[PDB]
Amino acid sequence: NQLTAYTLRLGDNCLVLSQRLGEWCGHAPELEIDLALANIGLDLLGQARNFLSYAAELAGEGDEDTLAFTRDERQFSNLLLVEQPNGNFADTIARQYFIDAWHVALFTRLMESRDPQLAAISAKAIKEARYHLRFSRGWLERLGNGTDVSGQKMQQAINKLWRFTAELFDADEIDIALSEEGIAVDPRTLRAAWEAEVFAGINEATLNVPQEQAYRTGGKKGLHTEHLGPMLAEMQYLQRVLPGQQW
Amino acid sequence: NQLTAYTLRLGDNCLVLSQRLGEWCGHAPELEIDLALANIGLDLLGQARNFLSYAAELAGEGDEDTLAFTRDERQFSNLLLVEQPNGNFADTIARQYFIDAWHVALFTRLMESRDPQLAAISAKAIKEARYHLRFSRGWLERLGNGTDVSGQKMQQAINKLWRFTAELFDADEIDIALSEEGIAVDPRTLRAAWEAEVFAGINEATLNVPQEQAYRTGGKKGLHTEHLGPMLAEMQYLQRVLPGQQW
Amino acid sequence: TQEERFEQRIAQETAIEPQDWMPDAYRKTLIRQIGQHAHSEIVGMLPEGNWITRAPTLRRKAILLAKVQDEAGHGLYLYSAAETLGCAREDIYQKMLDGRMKYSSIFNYPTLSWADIGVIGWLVDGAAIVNQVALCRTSYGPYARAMVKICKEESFHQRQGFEACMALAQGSEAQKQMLQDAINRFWWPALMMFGPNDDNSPNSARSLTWKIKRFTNDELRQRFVDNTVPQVEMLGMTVPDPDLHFDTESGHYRFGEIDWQEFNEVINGRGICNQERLDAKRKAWEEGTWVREAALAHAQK
Amino acid sequence: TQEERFEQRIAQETAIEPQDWMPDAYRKTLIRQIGQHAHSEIVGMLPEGNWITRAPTLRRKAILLAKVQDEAGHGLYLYSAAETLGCAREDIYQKMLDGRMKYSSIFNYPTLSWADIGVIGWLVDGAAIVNQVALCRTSYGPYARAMVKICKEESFHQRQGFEACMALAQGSEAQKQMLQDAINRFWWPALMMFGPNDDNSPNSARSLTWKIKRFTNDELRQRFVDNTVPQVEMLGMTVPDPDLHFDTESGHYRFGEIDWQEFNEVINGRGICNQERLDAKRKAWEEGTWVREAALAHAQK
Ligand SMILES: CC(=O)SCCNC(=O)CCNC(=O)[C@H](O)C(C)(C)COP(=O)(O)OP(=O)(O)OC[C@H]1O[C@@H](n2cnc3c(N)ncnc32)[C@H](O)[C@@H]1OP(=O)(O)O
Ligand SMILES: CC(=O)SCCNC(=O)CCNC(=O)[C@H](O)C(C)(C)COP(=O)(O)OP(=O)(O)OC[C@H]1O[C@@H](n2cnc3c(N)ncnc32)[C@H](O)[C@@H]1OP(=O)(O)O
Repeated sequence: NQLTAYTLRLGDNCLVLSQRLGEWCGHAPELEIDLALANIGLDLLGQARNFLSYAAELAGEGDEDTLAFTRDERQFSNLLLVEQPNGNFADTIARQYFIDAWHVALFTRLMESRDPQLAAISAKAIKEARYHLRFSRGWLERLGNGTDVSGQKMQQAINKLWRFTAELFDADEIDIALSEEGIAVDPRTLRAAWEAEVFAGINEATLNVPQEQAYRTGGKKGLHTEHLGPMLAEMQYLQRVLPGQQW
Repeated sequence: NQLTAYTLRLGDNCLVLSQRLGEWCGHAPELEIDLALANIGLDLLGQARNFLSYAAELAGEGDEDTLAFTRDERQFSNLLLVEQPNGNFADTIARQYFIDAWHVALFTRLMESRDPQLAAISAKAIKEARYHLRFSRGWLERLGNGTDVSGQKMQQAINKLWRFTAELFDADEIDIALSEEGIAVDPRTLRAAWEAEVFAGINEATLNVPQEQAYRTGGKKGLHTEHLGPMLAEMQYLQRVLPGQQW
Repeated sequence: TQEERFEQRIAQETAIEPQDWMPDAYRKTLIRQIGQHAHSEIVGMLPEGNWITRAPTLRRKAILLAKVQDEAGHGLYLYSAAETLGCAREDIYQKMLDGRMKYSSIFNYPTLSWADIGVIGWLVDGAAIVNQVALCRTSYGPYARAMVKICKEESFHQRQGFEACMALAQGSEAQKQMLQDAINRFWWPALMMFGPNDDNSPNSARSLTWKIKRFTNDELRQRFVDNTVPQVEMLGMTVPDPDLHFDTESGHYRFGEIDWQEFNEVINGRGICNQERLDAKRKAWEEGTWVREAALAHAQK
Repeated sequence: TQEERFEQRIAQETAIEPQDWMPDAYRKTLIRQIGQHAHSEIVGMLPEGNWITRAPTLRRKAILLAKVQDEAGHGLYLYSAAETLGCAREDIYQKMLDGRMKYSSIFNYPTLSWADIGVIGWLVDGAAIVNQVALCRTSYGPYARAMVKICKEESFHQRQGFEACMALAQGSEAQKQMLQDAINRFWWPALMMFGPNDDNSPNSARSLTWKIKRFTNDELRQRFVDNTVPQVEMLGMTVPDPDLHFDTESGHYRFGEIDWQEFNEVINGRGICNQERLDAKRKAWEEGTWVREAALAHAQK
């Protein structure tokens, strides 16, 4: 159960973020970005399928689809950071950065997990994550150390997502007890590696690591922002109208 | 079934347009507009509720709720004009205005119907339509004759939406068969009332009537734009998730 | 005798009116209280607005639209009353956007299910009504009269909210769970609407003396709990409070300790929706600029 | 002999290459054809993108994301081939946005159900493949080689699209109706992908002579119908055509008359989604400005 809970958190992170990038398809600044974005989303969706497929297995019931489509917002355990609106291009970049940096740190260490499947999944995943971090860092420098306008939008994109970064290092009873068994990675130990990457990246962008203390948690226990309910309605619509079918 | 379908179209216009105004709640340029938009949306939902209940009655199964929540986009029959996105405040006003002028023209003629309940409902409805038209005609000129920035904006809103007006006067097999029994209003006849109100309204704001020949039709036979699907996905979610329940 | 006649009018309970004399601190504290009351009515539109497009039945949807229309209306009534004390509507509204004035702690919580809307309609309106009824005998007349007009209108919607909850209480197993969860996420935040303790209430001394406030924050909170608990048992639900029970000897429902540390974060802008609320109003204000400016330049021809 | 040696290559069929000599009209017509081929790949993302967030299963969703990633890729390959003839990518892309160049008529139709996506994947990709296979032996090398690379990639997704449709053909009653309706809204628009009649094809004379085009618009369309109809009967579906039947004596499927009046509206920008599509691309371009500009100013330090 605790292990299931955890798998789901990781899997829901990827799935939700996946959905967000789906919306950019066709709408990006240039084609290369469109293609870059489609691809990141497909990796993430891929990651989501493996975590959820495992979860479904620990549970002994359902599958990646039942978990993705027959749970409501009070059951989804994604990070609040992944559900935030795409906004303008700098908004999407900022979120992807904070996330890939986190994924890089996390999956680097999760390939060590004493649960083989988790380790197996993170081993595939870290390969992709490093490509994503290259991409999201790529644009952070480009927009902060770019034109006055762009540096400015980028500074603000970062300011407005910042309060959510608190949840990446929040550890709860499930993170602790599974981490003592060396199955999980204590989110608290991830702080160091994340800050080292991000703090550097922002300052190299000639921008400012925000002074304000972060405080937003809850996503992991089903208490989400007001943005998820509408995503789940768009994502699940068909499965809800026509449940129990093959596609 | 002809009459039934004719009813449904009128109710669909109201229901779908209603949803759009819902989205403006809490976000208006001022509180006075907020309340106005709520007040309009409420009238339209009332109108929707009336037309929907008559259709259900005509079909002799289901009710206002089954008709709104358990039909998919292919069966909806609202005009294309109402399903368009809110956009900025002009895009909302422009749409509202073309819609009100047409509702004032429609219900006038329609209270004269040889169907009791269509006439009975249009009688109640024409009372609100004129208040809507005062509101929308009001802002149309406030923005059209406002600043440089507002006038350009109001012009481009009028242009963006124009091509969908063709559908207001499009008379298919159902309009014709029922208008030859004085039950339905034939939409080609409404053209002169509409044009006389709308050309003058636009001219009087020192904007120009668009010069493109309006050409988009299809809503009525269930061929919608790409906007309706996610609207309904949002509107019906809860009902899809938990069907056949008293709320 | 300026200060002295005032003291008596209050004391005899004759309603103070706009162009009377009143202490400078009495005026300032009433602009503060009435302003924030209006701010509450405006912000309160957002959590409720969030479910308009998603409401389960056309009927429930129509009621919710009605409710939100009546909230805007009550905001405007309260700004009118505010302005009779010399302030400007636009001046204090700008203070709300800046965070220099507050609005009810309660709207910094999100609506995560339809049950949420019912529970807000039942408990949150219920808590606001308990407080507004006790304000009907407030010393200031424009305030106390607004309070009457409002309680009259708002309690119609409160019964609607309760009926929506009743439907869930009596519906499918899935509907019952939805309500229980909404109650669970809203019960404690509802109690905090009444404000801090009697030991930690800086305004309470003066407010009671000037009969601006008729009952203490704890007294009103206790009244709310006493009215509401049997309503909860009626629905066959529970309240998320292990310590709640009825105390014969005092004839009150004794209830658990409030998490004041949460209360303090929420009022100081670090709650859940806090920022997404001000952002929403700030955005509606800034994007709305060109529209207000257009309306102005048109009224000039 | 400049013109004379060219005539022979083309004839014995030696592929033409970027820095060869070629008639000025042969160059201009190939930029036109290949450019519009790339435009199609880019616009075609929009109807398919429309259903990404809504796709019924994580598997089907992943496939659709794959497909749209591969379309962008094929656009870029086609622009490269385009640029080998002297044009600029950005120059012709701007012409697309202005409507001075075309893209496939087919993407001016909307995706109104999930079945639409399968049917696009099966019939619309199928119709593009029939056309692209015949282009594998086109006279120009960069084009013909691009056509090989593409057919290789695109037909994996075509079989995926068909399998999606197979899932509906074999599912619930509701699923079968969904597919039948997608077929019904897409069959005729699919046939128009091949272009106008042989009697109304201004480009056809020259294209065939220079072996740019290997088969007539009607010939390819006939091939498509012949391949596809048994696939339809296999699914236990029908085609929205009363006149369709198999003609023994000619060994082809004889089929109905195309609504050329619709075809002419669609290509002239007055179809269902024409405006919504160019708007969408125009918006992506304008709003993206500050981002391209920032990328430029950064590559300068
Ligand atoms: C749901 C709706 O439609 S509105 C909901 C109910 N709204 C209201 O009651 C608003 C009108 N205000 C009041 O009735 C009173 O201010 C009370 C009873 C809420 C609080 O008592 P007070 O005497 O004003 O303040 P008190 O000394 O108890 O507390 C100290 C501070 O915390 C504030 N506070 C107390 N409760 C809350 C709350 N729930 N949310 C935000 N701020 C609060 C007080 O306003 C005061 O701040 P301030 O001086 O910056 O304005
Ligand atoms: C789904 C996908 O990924 S791409 C879909 C398929 N796309 C393509 O094949 C694009 C590449 N183009 C071609 O193969 C060819 O141009 C054909 C076969 C489509 C048309 O034949 P042509 O010799 O170019 O033109 P033709 O003389 O037959 O017709 C006259 C006009 O109608 C245009 N036309 C014909 N069919 C279409 C169509 N389906 N959509 C838009 N325009 C069309 C022609 O391009 C030409 O316009 P132009 O001279 O302004 O460019």
